[PDB]
Amino acid sequence: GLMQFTLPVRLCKEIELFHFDIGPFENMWPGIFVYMVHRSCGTSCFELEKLCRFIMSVKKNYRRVPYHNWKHAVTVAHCMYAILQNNHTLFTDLERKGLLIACLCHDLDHRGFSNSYLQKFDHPLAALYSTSTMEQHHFSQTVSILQLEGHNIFSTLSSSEYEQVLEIIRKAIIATDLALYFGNRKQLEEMYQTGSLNLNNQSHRDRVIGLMMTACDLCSVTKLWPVTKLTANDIYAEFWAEGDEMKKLGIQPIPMMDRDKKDEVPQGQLGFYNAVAIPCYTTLTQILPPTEPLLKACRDNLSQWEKVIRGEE
Ligand SMILES: Cc1cnc(C[S@@](=O)c2nc3ccc4ncsc4c3[nH]2)c(C)c1OC(C)C
Ligand SMILES: [Mg+2]
Ligand SMILES: [Zn+2]
Repeated sequence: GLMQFTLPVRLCKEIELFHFDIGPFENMWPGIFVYMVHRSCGTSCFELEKLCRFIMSVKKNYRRVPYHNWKHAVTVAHCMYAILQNNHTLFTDLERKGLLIACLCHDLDHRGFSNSYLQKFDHPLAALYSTSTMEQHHFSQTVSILQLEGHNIFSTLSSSEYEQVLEIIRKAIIATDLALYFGNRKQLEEMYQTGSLNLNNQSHRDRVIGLMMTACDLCSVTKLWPVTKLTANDIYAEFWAEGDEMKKLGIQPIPMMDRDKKDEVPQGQLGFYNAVAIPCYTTLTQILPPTEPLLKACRDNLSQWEKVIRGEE
């Protein structure tokens, strides 16, 4: 109860910033997450024995893939922590509890392959879940881990609070299906511009939580340039392996996944920042003004990718 987690001074300071990198020491990531839960939620939100056993089961159910791994889970949870801390009064106690856990769990048991590859492969998960295939798997895995003896971190919530937090987590994890992001941001863009956006409207909150999840999930593009660039290597290592597996099924992959088109990466990154990243953090910065540093970081990184094309790096 009186047991805080405490980080070294550089981490204590930098963890509060949107662009914090969690570092290469895996054995500190659990404590970094607990630290974030304690400051974001309170030292009473979770029984420490049950939270620590939840964190270690979640870690075990992430695989050794180049990008969609345990480090990504903790990184995405840190971005969410930064959003919640800079927007203190806007979120309920249940939402703060649920969203950090949703981020930690959002890619549980990822295999390093897109929904599209599962469908073309004819993977069993694609028969069980026709859309948001991996994302429904991730939520399924989250529920399974919550139901292990000793792993129910939500046990001290009332019946209705428990149903509300699982519903927050489910929507939050489904929203990380990027195929749903485009329509979600268009709607939010319309509602903000016509003035109809209303954070007391549950269907509006859902949409805003949806965009926060996309923003945390894409946060690789909001780091300092050297983190952004080195993370892109891991992203393309998964994508190119998937492209290799498409070719094995006798399907030419899209250029994004074809390692034979490495050359076009800088131009592909431009389209991505223009089509997805910038619109995302722009609409988020309109709805949640204190998240502006993410939009500034993203634009800085667009400019770094522009310089790569121009041969300046
Ligand atoms: C953070 C991040 C960084 N990079 C990417 C890849 S996106 O930049 C991209 N789009 C294209 C289109 C054509 C193309 N030809 C050769 S590489 C390449 C591309 N890379 C994604 C998808 C990303 O987000 C995924 C995690 C969804
Ligand atoms: Mg995912
Ligand atoms: Zn993710």
